[PDB]
Amino acid sequence: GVQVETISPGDGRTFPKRGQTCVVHYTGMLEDGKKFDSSRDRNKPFKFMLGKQEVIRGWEEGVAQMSVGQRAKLTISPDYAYGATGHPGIIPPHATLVFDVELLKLE
Amino acid sequence: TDRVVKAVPFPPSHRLTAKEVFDGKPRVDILKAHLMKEGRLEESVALRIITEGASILRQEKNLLDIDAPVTVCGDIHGQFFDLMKLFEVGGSPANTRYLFLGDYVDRGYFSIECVLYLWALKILYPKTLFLLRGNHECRHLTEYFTFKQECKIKYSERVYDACMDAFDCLPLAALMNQQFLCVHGGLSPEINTLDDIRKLDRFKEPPAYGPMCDILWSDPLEDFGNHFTHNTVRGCSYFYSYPAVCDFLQHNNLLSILRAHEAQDAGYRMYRKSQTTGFPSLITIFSAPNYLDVYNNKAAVLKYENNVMNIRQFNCSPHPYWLPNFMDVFTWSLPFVGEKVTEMLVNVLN
Amino acid sequence: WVVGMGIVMSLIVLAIVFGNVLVITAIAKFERLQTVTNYFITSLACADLVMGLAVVPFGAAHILMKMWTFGNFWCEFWTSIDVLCVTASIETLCVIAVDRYFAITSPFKYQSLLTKNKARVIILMVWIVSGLTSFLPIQMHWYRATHQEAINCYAEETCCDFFTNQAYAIASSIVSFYVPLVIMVFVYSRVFQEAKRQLDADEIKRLGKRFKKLDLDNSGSLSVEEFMSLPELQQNPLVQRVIDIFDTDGNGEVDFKEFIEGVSQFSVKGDKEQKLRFAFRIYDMDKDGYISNGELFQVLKMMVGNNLKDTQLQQIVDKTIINADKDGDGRISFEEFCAVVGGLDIHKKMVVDVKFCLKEHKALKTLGIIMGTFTLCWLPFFIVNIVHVIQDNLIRKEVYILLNWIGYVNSGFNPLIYCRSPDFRIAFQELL
Ligand SMILES: C=CC[C@@H]1/C=C(\C)C[C@H](C)C[C@H](OC)[C@H]2O[C@@](O)(C(=O)C(=O)N3CCCC[C@H]3C(=O)O[C@H](/C(C)=C/[C@@H]3CC[C@@H](O)[C@H](OC)C3)[C@H](C)[C@@H](O)CC1=O)[C@H](C)C[C@@H]2OC
Ligand SMILES: CC(C)NC[C@H](O)COc1cccc2[nH]c3ccccc3c12
Repeated sequence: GVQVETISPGDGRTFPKRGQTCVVHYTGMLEDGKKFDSSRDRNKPFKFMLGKQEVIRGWEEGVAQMSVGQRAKLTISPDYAYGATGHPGIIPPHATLVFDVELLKLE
Repeated sequence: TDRVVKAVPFPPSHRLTAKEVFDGKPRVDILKAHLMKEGRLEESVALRIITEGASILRQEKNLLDIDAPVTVCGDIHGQFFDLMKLFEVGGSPANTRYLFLGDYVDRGYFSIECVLYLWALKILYPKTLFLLRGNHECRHLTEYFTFKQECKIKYSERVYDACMDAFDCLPLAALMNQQFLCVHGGLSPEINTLDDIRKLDRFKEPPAYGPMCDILWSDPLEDFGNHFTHNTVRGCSYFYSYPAVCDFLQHNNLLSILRAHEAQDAGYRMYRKSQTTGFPSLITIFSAPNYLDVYNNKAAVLKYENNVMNIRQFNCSPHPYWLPNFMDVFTWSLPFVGEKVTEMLVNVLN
Repeated sequence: WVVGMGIVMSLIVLAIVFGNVLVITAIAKFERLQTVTNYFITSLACADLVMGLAVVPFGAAHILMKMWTFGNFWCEFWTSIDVLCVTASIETLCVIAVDRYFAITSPFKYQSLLTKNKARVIILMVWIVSGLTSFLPIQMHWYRATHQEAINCYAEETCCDFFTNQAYAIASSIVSFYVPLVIMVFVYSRVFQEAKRQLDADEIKRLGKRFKKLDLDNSGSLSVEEFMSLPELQQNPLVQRVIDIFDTDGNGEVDFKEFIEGVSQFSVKGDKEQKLRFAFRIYDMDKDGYISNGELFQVLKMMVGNNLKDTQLQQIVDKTIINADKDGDGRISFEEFCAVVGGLDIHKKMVVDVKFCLKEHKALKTLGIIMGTFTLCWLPFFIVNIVHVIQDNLIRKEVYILLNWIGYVNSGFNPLIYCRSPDFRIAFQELL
């Protein structure tokens, strides 16, 4: 499952599309708050395009529920997370993910 | 080829086999200029430096005695280059004395380098620099955080064990000028007078609760203006109120207490002014600019000279890049190699 | 004249020694070639080098000087060494043939039951059998003849003309070059009559239909544009690289000879080593066997795009390479790669449904050429020897010696054939 809990809303006149590319600054975490990665450690935003399966499905079906210029929280369940195997290095097996993504730009 | 972009300096690939870093009193300037280029040291040399630091720190009293003209600095949390900028800002250790308070290891990718440099300069300078124990020098927290992986990737786990057995002996009270008391965390209701922090056993891992587990984990009230009330932020120690600190200062003749937990945008904070004397009773100092690369906080460093308290601000400095959890790019990119190759081939075949 | 003949002999022996030394060195330390067949090949190579060093200069001197004044007991040593070299070059080829026959019927069984220990055991066993059959018959003097010239040459220290007894000649010919020859021919014929059936398993036919459907120009080749004709594949970052591993001979396109050989690398029947080697070969931008800083930087730069600063990517690459250098060269080999990666369980992620394994059909052609050339060159000597031993006694006193030198050139030919294999080329270029 994916849950979106808005902290700061943005303008609702624009929404991301499937063919659009979103540029965001994100600070991922885990279930217990142990931060694992961020997009502010490096001074460069992270870009990804919907439709194709390069991000986990949780991101794909959660960011679509957001709006432009809205900073929110996500709690990605293990179902839509890296699965039973888990990404080697960071994410352990059966690990609920917590994210703090903030959309910045479209295309 | 050999190097696609040549602007980035190449990290030196040779470790130092105690030939140059020791003259025994060690050499500081070459150690600084070697570790500032992401160099490295041999395992035996690092173990020797840490062991000598532990040996020279074990003889230290629980409550240090420090004279008047001093410089006080907050926690670091592994930022090596910010530490070097701090040394540059505060002057050479030869002409001034320091009082380091906070933790040195967790939440940073240059922790082993920072602890090595600090303890080497401690070996060279034994009376003009005093280190204090923090809240992040335990087995539990460091195993939880990214210090164990630092030691494993850079050195062997024996370095980790030696560094922990060396943290085991740090002092924790550090009285200053018999007028100011400097503890890393805060007061505890269990501790009544200064003698209580003059006799307790400090050579052990902190327990679940007690005097030493509360001195490093306590925290002043965060919403003043709304004694032993429990902590929700940490969950392991208590608060203390303005009447509590007032009673402690009245029982034992002092003026103020200093601490280095609360990361602050301003870098320094003076809590409620003492109406009896006019000077603030609790001081919070943070000396790690750009904490976690997201806080964007200007650090602060205090100086006490000629019976004058003053605060100097502190800026940031660039540092190199590391991958989270120290992945090597093969482990970083291989799951995105296999998936893409298999996707293309399944697409072509069917 | 004598100068020309001496020059020819010197060039022949020098070329034999140089080629065989190169072949032996290529499998000595650069041990990417770690196949039991390669151990049999290096046994054959050291055997023919021994033959060269022992007999070729001595035979050349005997021919040129018109007299062999080295000694008398050295005559028996020389003849026995020659016999040993020929017999040990036969039976090793027969062993290779039977090995390759059992390595096609049951690939997993062959790779499980047979290891280096059995390889060395059977190599030593065949060498001992050949040594017995070469030493013992000569030393018991069964080659004695009733001819007066033979008796005179036996009690003489200069002639050393190999005179053969009829029974001994027949026995030697039937136990050294007639039984193992028919056995190797029969076994390799069976291999080519069951290794041409596995390519008719109704699966490779389906992949052939797919290959015909995919190709547009109907020229029998697959280019980069034709792989990029698929609309759902134009956005794969590392698509060019997989084509470059497929494209083995560098012609610029993929053909059905290498299409199905490379796709079979991603099969359930395959092992960890093949898929891990493919993962390695993704990085090599020159196929030379080493990953430099530029290669490992550009491979990651085509993937990460512009999500990291150039300086940051270069720095993490530098740290990775320094943490990977176990010798100080500045590049990562496949052993250093397997020290770094392995345990991530990547062999379980590169999986395809295909059920055909063709990882042993790669060395049949060179081995077949070796067997065919060797038999073709060394047969005339034995057939003319058989003609001579019969009472026919045709006038062939000169060509009977020229066929021996033909056999020597044949024994030297092997590295020339082995140089054709692409994997042996880059190993040779390491020394050059
Ligand atoms: C060098 C090329 C490799 C390529 C590297 C980059 C593009 C650089 C880019 C900044 C990635 C970061 O590198 C610092 C880093 O981002 C994380 O920290 C992270 O916060 C994370 O979880 N993100 C990133 C933000 C989108 C969601 C999620 C993700 O889906 O990321 C994707 C992801 C991991 C795909 C998995 C792969 C494994 C499959 O099993 C799984 O299938 C379900 C899908 C991204 C798009 C991949 O392209 C990552 C790569 O491997 C990962 C914890 C690990 C990841 O580095 C690996
Ligand atoms: C004239 C001699 C010195 N030349 C021998 C040839 O090298 C190859 O001859 C043989 C190789 C292997 C087995 C053999 N058995 C024989 C029996 C009689 C003659 C030659 C051979 C022979």
